[PDB]
Amino acid sequence: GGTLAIQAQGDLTLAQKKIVRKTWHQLMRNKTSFVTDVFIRIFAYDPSAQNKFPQMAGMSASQLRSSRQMQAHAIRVSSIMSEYVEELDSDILPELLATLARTHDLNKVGADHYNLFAKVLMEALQAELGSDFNEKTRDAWAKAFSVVQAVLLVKHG
Ligand code: HEM
Repeated sequence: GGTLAIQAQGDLTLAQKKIVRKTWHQLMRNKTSFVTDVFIRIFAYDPSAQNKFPQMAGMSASQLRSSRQMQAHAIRVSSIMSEYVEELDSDILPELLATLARTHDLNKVGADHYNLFAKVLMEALQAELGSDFNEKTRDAWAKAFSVVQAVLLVKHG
């Protein structure tokens, strides 16, 4: 696999950068439990995604929302996300995603879990922005999702 491996150079055009940080912060700011609520949706649409987290597999949304493991996974998504959104520096991505990638591959979380995540956050963004989710917003975000997508999973040993 791993065509072109790691390179990336100057990733997104500045206008895409301006709009992906602004919107991530709009959402983070205005919707307090945003990231957990994204996970609580993924599990509705894809019940096996619940199963990759063995212990909580089989719980209802209300006792899903108060799980030490759910909350801790969610703020960890939250911090990797805010770390990148700070500068959208394409190549501090390699060390950021490095352990994530290994533990995800160990619990068999892959490509259709990342895809799903992207769909559900895309949705959240649109519920937030309204009619002013005018397509630069969608493109910049997909491009961001591609930069990130490009260098994910396994070389786990
Ligand atoms: C952009 C999305 C995501 C990010 C950045 C992310 C990040 C992380 C992080 C920080 C870890 C732990 C790494 C460590 O211990 O050093 C982790 C673990 C885990 N995550 Fe994710 N996650 C994401 C998406 C998902 C999705 C969508 C699933 C499953 C449908 C998932 C399932 C798990 C599982 C099962 C663990 C368990 C603990 C472990 O073995 O480390 N994650 N994730």
